[PDB]
Amino acid sequence: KPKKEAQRRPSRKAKVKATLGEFDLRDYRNVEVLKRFLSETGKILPRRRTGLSGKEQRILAKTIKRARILGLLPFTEKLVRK
Amino acid sequence: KKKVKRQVASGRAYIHASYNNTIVTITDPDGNPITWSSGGVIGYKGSRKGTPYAAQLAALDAAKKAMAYGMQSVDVIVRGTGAGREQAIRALQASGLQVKSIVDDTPVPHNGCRPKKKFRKAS
Amino acid sequence: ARRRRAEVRQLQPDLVYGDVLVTAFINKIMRDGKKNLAARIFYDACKIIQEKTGQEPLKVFKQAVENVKPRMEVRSRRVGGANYQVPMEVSPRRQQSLALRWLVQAANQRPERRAAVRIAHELMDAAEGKGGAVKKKEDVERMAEANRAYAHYRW
RNA sequence: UGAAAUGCGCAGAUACCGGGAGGAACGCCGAUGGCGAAGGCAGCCACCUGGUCCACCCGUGACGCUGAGGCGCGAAAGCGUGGGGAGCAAACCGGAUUAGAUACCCGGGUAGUCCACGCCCUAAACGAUGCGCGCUAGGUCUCUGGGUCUCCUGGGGGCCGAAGCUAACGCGUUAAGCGCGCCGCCUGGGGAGUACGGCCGCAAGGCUGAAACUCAAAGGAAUUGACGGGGGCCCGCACAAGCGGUGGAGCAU
Ligand SMILES: [Mg+2]
Ligand SMILES: [Mg+2]
Ligand SMILES: [Mg+2]
Ligand SMILES: [Mg+2]
Ligand SMILES: [Mg+2]
Ligand SMILES: [Mg+2]
Ligand SMILES: [Mg+2]
Ligand SMILES: [Mg+2]
Ligand SMILES: [Mg+2]
Ligand SMILES: [Mg+2]
Ligand SMILES: [Mg+2]
Ligand SMILES: [Mg+2]
Ligand SMILES: [Mg+2]
Ligand SMILES: [Mg+2]
Ligand SMILES: [Mg+2]
Ligand SMILES: [Mg+2]
Ligand SMILES: [Mg+2]
Ligand SMILES: [Mg+2]
Ligand SMILES: [Mg+2]
Repeated sequence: KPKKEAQRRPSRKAKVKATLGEFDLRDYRNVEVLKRFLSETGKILPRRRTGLSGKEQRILAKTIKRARILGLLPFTEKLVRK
Repeated sequence: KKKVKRQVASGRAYIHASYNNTIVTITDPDGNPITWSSGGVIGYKGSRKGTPYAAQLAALDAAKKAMAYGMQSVDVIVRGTGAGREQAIRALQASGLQVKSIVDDTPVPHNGCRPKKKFRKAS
Repeated sequence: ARRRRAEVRQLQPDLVYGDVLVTAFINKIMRDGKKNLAARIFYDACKIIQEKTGQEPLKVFKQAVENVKPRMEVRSRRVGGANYQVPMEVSPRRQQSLALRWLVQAANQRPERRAAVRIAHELMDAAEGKGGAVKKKEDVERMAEANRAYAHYRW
């Protein structure tokens, strides 16, 4: 946008590093890793970001939730600046 | 003591903005409040309380009256969705109050409580 | 004037001073298009200023205007709901406009029974931060040292 | 709030901090997605349970498709008994707008929305398109299993399109194409989904459902145009900026 549309995303391809490397998706403890799959707030990021497929996120999510109940990961965190 | 001129030097600056009025607040580093002003506190009675001035102006009185207890630097805390955001802030950034941090904490129900008819659609 | 933005016509410099603003002012005093009459009036009024004042006539004029020129206005708009004031900076093309216009008005507003007198003096009154002329620049730039609520425009 | 007012606040409200009770829904993921016969169904967890797709070709051996009547399921609302009742909100109470407002706006508020069992059964219950099966170009995106795996083969969801179809819009291997089986249903509008009879319901009502009479139409899609308190673009002293004037008086016409 404005004359950019800012929606030009050439199917990524070779996605940098695919966001990390080799980390389960049903780890109801492995925070260290999960902490990255969340916006400034415990707001699970969309597909647009991260770098996951169908069944995957269905899991990542199903997990992050299982994590919050363990008090490991956050539901909603405050915003700095702006 | 009498009315006691208490020194605080630092505290909070909660700001509530919405389609109706803008309430700024000053508090101690432990939540406890010191002094709050608003749009109402200064003339402005009707929709003039949601007037962006309702931000700064109040967000000056919060300051002035808040510098009287020392406070030189404050940690801002925005809330609500409407107008007056940042203004109340900038207002403090010229008020004489150094601004430590600016944070947002607007409370959005993870879907609970049926909103009033007045609220329902969006797109 | 939809597009093209009309182009500011430029007058011919003065004959006794050769400096735009002079004519421009001259012009504002004029009525029914009479130059000469209106001309004498300014030149007359320019004379009366070398006496009642030692300062050259031009400097009294030019320095009486800049004290008039407004630097802010209030172009109303419809933020919806009501008719807001909305104040803005004065394009330097306009300041002059109002400025001189103002003078000539306030002038005629005064008591004296003349043309020059009315003019010379209020000029002079203007070169000291005084006069019904300057009075208006004040009542103006005041309705604009604050504005009035455009928060829906967030930015 | 368009402005407001009712309303709540010095028995100190709002705004901020801490703690406690309660009900309801359940953010972001989440989608152009998924599953289900439909209604419908999303915090997480476990358990009990349905359906379904694929790979293997292993077992039965036509055992199949449809389905009048029957029976069961069936949003919301409503009904009965009992509980619960945070927010919301018919009726109703006030506030305001209006020429008048038993309305749009505003502040409260009961049934209700909630759960249990029982009842109701309707719906733009719509894909407005019965079920099953065989046949007829592709391309593109997407969910899910197999795969010698960014390519081919199966199931499901969208898009665009061959032939063909269609009154047109459109549909087009998720056919509204080509065919076969079976089932429901239509046979001009209004009167009527009304009247009567019957069945059903605690009731509200529901299903079945006419005619007299009356009108030459009711109607579907698309074309041109006009119109919109629809939209984008765009001109004209049309507005604005500005100068003079008219509306006042005497007179003239
Ligand atoms: Mg206060
Ligand atoms: Mg208005
Ligand atoms: Mg199972
Ligand atoms: Mg059957
Ligand atoms: Mg119900
Ligand atoms: Mg009940
Ligand atoms: Mg109550
Ligand atoms: Mg039909
Ligand atoms: Mg294989
Ligand atoms: Mg398919
Ligand atoms: Mg097509
Ligand atoms: Mg064709
Ligand atoms: Mg009926
Ligand atoms: Mg009967
Ligand atoms: Mg019809
Ligand atoms: Mg039609
Ligand atoms: Mg012209
Ligand atoms: Mg005009
Ligand atoms: Mg007249």
